[PDB]
Amino acid sequence: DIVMTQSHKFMSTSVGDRVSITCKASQDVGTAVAWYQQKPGQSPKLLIYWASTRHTGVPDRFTGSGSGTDFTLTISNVQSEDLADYFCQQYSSYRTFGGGTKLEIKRTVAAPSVFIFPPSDEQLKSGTASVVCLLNNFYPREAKVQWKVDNALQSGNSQESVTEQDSKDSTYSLSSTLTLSKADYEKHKVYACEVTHQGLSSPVTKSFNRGE
Amino acid sequence: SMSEEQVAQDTEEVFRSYVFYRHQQEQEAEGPSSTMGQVGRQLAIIGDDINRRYDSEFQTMLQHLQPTAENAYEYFTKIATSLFESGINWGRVVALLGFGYRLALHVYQHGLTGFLGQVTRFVVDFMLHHSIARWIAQRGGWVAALNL
Amino acid sequence: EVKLVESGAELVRPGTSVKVSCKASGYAFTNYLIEWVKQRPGQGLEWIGVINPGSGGTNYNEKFKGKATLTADKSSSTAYMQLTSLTSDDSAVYFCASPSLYGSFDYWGQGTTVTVSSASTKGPSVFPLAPSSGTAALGCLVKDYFPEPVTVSWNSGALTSGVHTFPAVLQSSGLYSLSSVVTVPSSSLGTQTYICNVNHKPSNTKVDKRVEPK
Repeated sequence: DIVMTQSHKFMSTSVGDRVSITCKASQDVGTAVAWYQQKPGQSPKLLIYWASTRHTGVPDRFTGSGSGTDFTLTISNVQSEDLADYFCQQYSSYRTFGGGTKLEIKRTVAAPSVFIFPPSDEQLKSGTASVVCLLNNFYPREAKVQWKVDNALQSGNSQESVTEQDSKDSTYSLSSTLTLSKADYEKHKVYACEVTHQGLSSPVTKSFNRGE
Repeated sequence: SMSEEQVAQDTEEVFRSYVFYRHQQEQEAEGPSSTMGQVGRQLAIIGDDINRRYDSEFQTMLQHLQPTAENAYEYFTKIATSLFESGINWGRVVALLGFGYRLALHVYQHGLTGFLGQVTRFVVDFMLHHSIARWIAQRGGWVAALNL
Repeated sequence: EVKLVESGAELVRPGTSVKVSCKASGYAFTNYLIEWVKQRPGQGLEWIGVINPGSGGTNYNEKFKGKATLTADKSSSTAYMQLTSLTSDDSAVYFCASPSLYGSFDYWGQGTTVTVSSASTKGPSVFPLAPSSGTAALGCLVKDYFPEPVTVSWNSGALTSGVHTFPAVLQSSGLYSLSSVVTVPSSSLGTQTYICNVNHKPSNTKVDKRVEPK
């Protein structure tokens, strides 16, 4: 198999700047390389074919270059409609795609706002307990969430979900949901959510006391 | 003046337009806004008895020895050299485009692999190394093919 | 114009077979190839195979030989992709495409979602995430629904600023769960009522839940 390697899964740019997405093939593919843009919910769209030839309807700010193994998609004067996924591809007899590169807007570091939600009593009647922790409007998508029940670190009982960058804030939000049995929830008192992030001087803990 | 390299660059558009218009005619019979695009189109339309014969030879050999993406360069070099062994005229240059079209089409339709970008480079590299591009440059370039 | 229109979403149980269609219009179906691509949730693109509708000749990604069978009907100008012995790893979005003579995939279909699960269609349970708390946060826990999608609005559409509806996660039960959170000034807690509106059309369950301060 020919492996198209996009070394950077995320790239930070600014509107009006220029950004280049690199793509290295595991073999010589000549110039039989294409670049595709994909936006959430939509089919991929061809931007550059033949390594450097712009497809019909594609803005002049998209340019491709390269031959052999190294190929680069350069977007001049980045617009907001350009924030999307970008896949390189070699279309030899056995076609393979690159891993993709998601374009994001550069922004200053923003510490998250941490909120913890104890299980609602309506859910506790049903027999399960969900403890939700919210990390709101932070820029560096890198975030660490540690669950501690009675100062005991939890593992494997937390699921995480992250939002895409805000159109206006350029921030991200993350929810961590600790799922516990009702009986296990009532066997313990202190439920804490520890958050590690670049914007935070020290990790921040948000806790509640069951029934307090 | 028309340099040898200016002919080589212009050959990309000429061959692309040639392939587009040849495929269009072939699909209508089955059932430009550029100077080099006009050249390609004027060379795609010509249907004399030598070019129709050339196409019959190109098809028969490709149906007999199916070209693959791995032999296409050696396949191209053999027929392209065969076309300019006696000499160089516009009729042979058009047959070169004609073979490039049938080669790219066969690799696409039989080998399930797009090869127009590679065959285009085959045509350009051949004309550069075997004096075909300078022969065209002496006649003022591809524009000379417009008014045969 | 050139259009590729694929079949509707498929929701099937493991071990079954599905056959996705890809209808072509605005060009000669027999003279251009049909490519098939697989995209897993949140993941990248993976080539499956190609077929020449005129000749019925096929080449496959070696991973998919014996799994995906590509066919084409010339009369209907439709390509087909048959997947057998479906497992969770086959849950993805499948695109059909048609390449130019260069090989680049110029025209793409809209995409067919194939979801392989043994879970049964179920409406969600909506539980409040109550605020207490300079700003306050509140939300609704939309838990144990299948299949996707679910839509959450706040105050019937009147509240949109600060709203973060998180992408659902898939639980070990095979059911989906998400949280829809909104941040508001703590002063608003007593000046405004907050009602999350949860619509899950696959089950026809509609639920409004008022999130009151405690």
